[PDB]
Amino acid sequence: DKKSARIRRATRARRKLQELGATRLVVHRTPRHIYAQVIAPNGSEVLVAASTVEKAIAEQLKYTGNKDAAAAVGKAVAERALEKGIKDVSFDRSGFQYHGRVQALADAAREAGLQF
Amino acid sequence: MLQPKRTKFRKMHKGRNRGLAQGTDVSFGSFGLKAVGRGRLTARQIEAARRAMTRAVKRQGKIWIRVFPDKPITEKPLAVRMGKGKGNVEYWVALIQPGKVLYEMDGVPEELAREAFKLAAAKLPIKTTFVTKTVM
Amino acid sequence: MKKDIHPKYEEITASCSCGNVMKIRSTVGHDLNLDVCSKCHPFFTGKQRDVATGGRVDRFNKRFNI
Amino acid sequence: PRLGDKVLEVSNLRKSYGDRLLIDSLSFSIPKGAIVGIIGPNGAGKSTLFRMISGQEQPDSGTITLGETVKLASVDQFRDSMDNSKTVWEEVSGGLDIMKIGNTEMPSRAYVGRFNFKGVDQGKRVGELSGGERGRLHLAKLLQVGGNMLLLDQPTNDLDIETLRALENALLEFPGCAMVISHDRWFLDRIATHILDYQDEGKVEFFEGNFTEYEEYKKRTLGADALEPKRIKYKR
Amino acid sequence: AKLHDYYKDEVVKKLMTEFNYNSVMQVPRVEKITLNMGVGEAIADKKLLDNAAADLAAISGQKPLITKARKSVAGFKIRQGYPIGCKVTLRGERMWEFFERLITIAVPRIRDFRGLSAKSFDGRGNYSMGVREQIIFPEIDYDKVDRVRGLDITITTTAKSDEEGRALLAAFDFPFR
Amino acid sequence: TRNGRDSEAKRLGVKRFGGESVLAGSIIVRQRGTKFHAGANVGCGRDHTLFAKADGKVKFEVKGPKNRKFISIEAE
Amino acid sequence: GIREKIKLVSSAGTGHFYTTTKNKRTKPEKLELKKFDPVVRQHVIYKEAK
RNA sequence: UCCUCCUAAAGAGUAACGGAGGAGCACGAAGGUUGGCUAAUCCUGGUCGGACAUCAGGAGGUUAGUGCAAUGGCAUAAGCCAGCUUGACUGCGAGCGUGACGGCGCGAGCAGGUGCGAAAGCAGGUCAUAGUGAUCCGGUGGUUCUGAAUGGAAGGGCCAUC
RNA sequence: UGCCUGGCGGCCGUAGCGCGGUGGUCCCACCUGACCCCAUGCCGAACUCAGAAGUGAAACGCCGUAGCGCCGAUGGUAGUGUGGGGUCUCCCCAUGCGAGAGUAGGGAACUGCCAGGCA
RNA sequence: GCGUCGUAGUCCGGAUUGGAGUCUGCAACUCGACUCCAUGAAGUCGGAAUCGCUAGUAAUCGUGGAUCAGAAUGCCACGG
RNA sequence: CGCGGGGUUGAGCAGCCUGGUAGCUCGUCGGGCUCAUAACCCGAAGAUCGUCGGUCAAAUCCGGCCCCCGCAACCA
Ligand SMILES: Nc1ncnc2c1ncn2[C@@H]1O[C@H](COP(=O)(O)OP(=O)(O)OP(=O)(O)O)[C@@H](O)[C@H]1O
Ligand SMILES: [Mg+2]
Ligand SMILES: [Mg+2]
Ligand SMILES: [Mg+2]
Ligand SMILES: [Mg+2]
Ligand SMILES: [Mg+2]
Ligand SMILES: [Mg+2]
Ligand SMILES: [Mg+2]
Ligand SMILES: [Mg+2]
Ligand SMILES: [Mg+2]
Ligand SMILES: [Mg+2]
Ligand SMILES: [Mg+2]
Ligand SMILES: [Mg+2]
Ligand SMILES: [Mg+2]
Ligand SMILES: [Mg+2]
Ligand SMILES: [Mg+2]
Ligand SMILES: [Mg+2]
Repeated sequence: DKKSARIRRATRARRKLQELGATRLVVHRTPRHIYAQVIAPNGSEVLVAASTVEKAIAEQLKYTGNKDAAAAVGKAVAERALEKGIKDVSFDRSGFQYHGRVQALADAAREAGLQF
Repeated sequence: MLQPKRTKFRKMHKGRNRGLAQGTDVSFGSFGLKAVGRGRLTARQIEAARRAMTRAVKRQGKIWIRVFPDKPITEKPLAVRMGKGKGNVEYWVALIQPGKVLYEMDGVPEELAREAFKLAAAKLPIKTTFVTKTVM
Repeated sequence: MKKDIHPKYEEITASCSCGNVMKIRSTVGHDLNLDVCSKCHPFFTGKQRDVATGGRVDRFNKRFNI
Repeated sequence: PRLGDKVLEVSNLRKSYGDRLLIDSLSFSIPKGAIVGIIGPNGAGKSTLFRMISGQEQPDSGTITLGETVKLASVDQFRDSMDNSKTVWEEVSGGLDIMKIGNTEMPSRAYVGRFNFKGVDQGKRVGELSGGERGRLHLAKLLQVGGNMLLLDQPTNDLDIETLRALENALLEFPGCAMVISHDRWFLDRIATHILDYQDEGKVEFFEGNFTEYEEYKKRTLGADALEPKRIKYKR
Repeated sequence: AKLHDYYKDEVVKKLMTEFNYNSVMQVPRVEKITLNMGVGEAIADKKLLDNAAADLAAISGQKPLITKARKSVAGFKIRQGYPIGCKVTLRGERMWEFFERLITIAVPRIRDFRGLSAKSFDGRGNYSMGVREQIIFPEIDYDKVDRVRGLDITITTTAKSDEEGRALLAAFDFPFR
Repeated sequence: TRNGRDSEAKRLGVKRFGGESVLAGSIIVRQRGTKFHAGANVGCGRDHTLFAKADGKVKFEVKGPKNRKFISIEAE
Repeated sequence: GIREKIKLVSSAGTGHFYTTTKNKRTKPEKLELKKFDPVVRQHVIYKEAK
């Protein structure tokens, strides 16, 4: 199955990060959208989030769910985190190969002042 | 002669015979030969006490043997000193503790059954009794 | 695909003995002429053609012209 | 395989590279069960003849007709095709424990050991080898097609006299046909049944018989001359 | 291509009416077609595999993968790692093209042809069929390869049953019995 | 006889039990395979030895989806 | 013991060497690796020698 | 002499001419990293093809596998494949375990340089436990540390190593 | 707050299997196309990229149902530390601890942080 | 006399088989001869050893006759 | 059972040497020579390598067992 073989595809990184106690930036990439949020090292408390489903970002994009949509959410979360104080994050691949719009979301947030 | 085939190990420890038995109820037959005393019971005693039951009924009934030797008993040869290893395996014995049901039978009258069990208990080295099936 | 690993895949126009000329892509490099196609189907003639068993007493009655 | 009575016939052979020509006006027919020793000076068309005979060059005239029941195995001068990076087993056998030689099948270890390469020796790298073992492994590598037409181009290059006598014996019970190029007159004297002697101006003499009666034919058509060398120098 | 459009037009309107499906996607469809050539006796030499690979490259518009042994078995004297078969998987346009040139040009060329035994399914609508010969396709002209390699073809479909696959394959007028 | 040889004892087993106030880098348990797993503020050497990564009390827990024994160190 | 001891000399011109083992039968080739030279404090290519 | 299991009595340890087996190696990739993948066995169908070869889909859920014995372990895989490389680095080391000692083992972190990865990070050999020999005496390469009147040298010393 | 969907956790079968019906505003999966960075030891199967015509068929997720899996007492039994006694290769008495298997039964999980529908 | 096959298990070899028949004969299954179509098996000159022949002979080609309803590669004769 | 060795066609023996390949002489059968039989010539056939087993792979390597053949059983 797709999702079941994906959780196992990224469990070692999900577990190594927790053992280091580092704040993580998880990424979810559905065919129609893309999501990103930042969670506390424990994993229960989530601080900030940004996504293409959210209207403030979906207002400017003709098609949510491509690379130009990934750049929007990546910049959106980076501007949201830096206002709060979170500047030290660890990127969570979450299973998707770091090639496509997953990458553009990382590069945009990285260029927008996030230190990782 | 009731000697196991393809045993994992050839020699075992002496061990101890403690506790009370487990197969203490008649299961298949209607009359069983329950043991009261304690001891070890070899393969030839099983065989000799089965040819006696079979002759008494002589045509009929099913004879169930519940116990199985599956235990090697060694002995040193004659006129040898102590040490220099462990003795060779000679015979196989089945450990019996109070309450164990040894033999059991169905298809024969109770009085003729009692006769066959008395002849069977004269070849066995432990104090055994005669017990019948119940309903729990 | 994998960039010039497979043999070439060209669109030939093969032909039958009764026509049936159609456009199919194959690794031939030349449109061959061959025997019948599905249009000349032995699906409604070949079944009874294969049957070649039966008839001995009728053979006797042919030999029994006397 | 069983070989018929039309093995190889060449008619009006002609070859040239530019102005200088190797072979011209050459023809012959080879019978069954024959060993043909080919002799001549260095660089005279001996190897080009084999390249023609097995589909590698083109004569200026043509008509080299093989038989319909001929399977060709060839062995050339230089042991360059094989790589100096594989063990003897992996090279000769190709990594397969079974070796179907022509018709039957034999274990690869046994087949390679028939050429004096035992279990220990079957792990040696080809580059980590001697000259004689290199030639032996060349022969064993290229003689596995099971064809009854041997084209040997100086197979006695760096073989000791014991292996030479082994080849001399093994070349006589082989029922097919063999064409051996060799500058070893003593080797060819034992096994040669037909002669292909090269001469000046592209003359390719064909003679039937061994060297012993080839000498008698020459003495019948005798010409006596002994001024062979010049023996000048290298430097002043 | 042509057969794909043939499906999309006159196999959906056939099978939905035939089986009274409640949804469009419930109709069965072919997903992939697999060509196997188990060269078997190739432990002797690799040429039997090279020529079989060329053969599959001819019939199929792809290049064949080499599948090797999985278990070392002495009943056939093979050990794990030995290359034993050539396999080609076709999905989509090339699958449709091969299907066209199978059921049009290839399958009527069978010597002593009488059709396809429609019983020969595996209980899930997937159909398996051998050919026993290599000369059926015009990609190779007979006296080029020594052996006559017989191969196997497998059509895989999404039928939860077997009569569904049979109806699907009869919609394309197979030489069934 | 034919048998009659052994090998020296290796002295494995848990060294710091539950509740021990350990120092940094002190060995917590020697083991052959992985009987106990490494949790928070502990490590694992090549011998699968579990060593304290920071000083504090030891705590044994059975966390996990496979019910595995973990060793962790409190910061006390 | 078919493996023989060999030494990885340092090509930096200084006298420094590691020491390992190599099966001269299966691998008749000459080893070379980029290792560390404490004398120069730089990574230089080391080639095998007797 | 060394390794694994039982005897060994639920911390460690524990004898017998007690019960059963192994070692005196291998690997320049079989190491390091970054991607990726998940076995045994059986059923049905299918060219030569079969009780068992390759293919297709179902059951099965590790009964599979590990460079070599046994035990513990392994799905985040320690099992299988591919790309790039040499951390199979140099100087140290908080603190522990185990020995009558000689000794043996584990180890975060610091400094210099390096590989992989976008980065977080990982890497001071191999899933772990066997694969081994003190001292003396010599051999080889480096080092002004000493150099029997002084300047050299010989011979010693120190580091690597046989 | 109700209501449903997605992501990250807590806790690891009372939580998992199987049988039945269910949903397409939004979200989710198949889906349409693949020339393009990207990939197939053959293949858009998978991994990626462009999109959106249909569909809830498959797959998810909801409930309902005791064929399983799972949990499981009270009482009794086995063992056992200390102190005594027997006909002592085995047991018994005083006292303290107290199983395992099994029975009665319980049993279609609970939950905490965010974003997105609907009301 | 003219052509073709160009050394191949072949346009060599005519065994063994499946059909269709014609005759003599009271009758052709065991058990006849022959004809037509197809089928196209050993066989590439023969080990140790062994036989005939001195002239119109050896070798080779064909015709005839006795027995006989039908049924010779045998036997007896004739010529090239 | 204290210690060694051996089991290869119908007979006697090689090959067990560190794993991929079954050999010699006689004997048997079928022809030939001879009036006939020996002798001699030609051709052929055959052994699950003792048994139960334990590397892709063994007759060889390892163990269980069977049989046979040797050696030792000393000091009081
Ligand atoms: N492709 C070519 N181009 C030019 N010259 C050629 C080519 N091939 C061959 N030759 C010439 O023909 C001759 C080839 O050598 P050849 O095969 O005749 O060797 P050989 O001397 O007869 O024998 P050997 O191999 O024993 O030395 C040489 O003279 C060479 O220069
Ligand atoms: Mg203990
Ligand atoms: Mg003590
Ligand atoms: Mg490894
Ligand atoms: Mg990995
Ligand atoms: Mg690894
Ligand atoms: Mg290991
Ligand atoms: Mg001085
Ligand atoms: Mg000095
Ligand atoms: Mg003819
Ligand atoms: Mg005819
Ligand atoms: Mg023949
Ligand atoms: Mg001929
Ligand atoms: Mg006369
Ligand atoms: Mg005549
Ligand atoms: Mg007449
Ligand atoms: Mg007549």
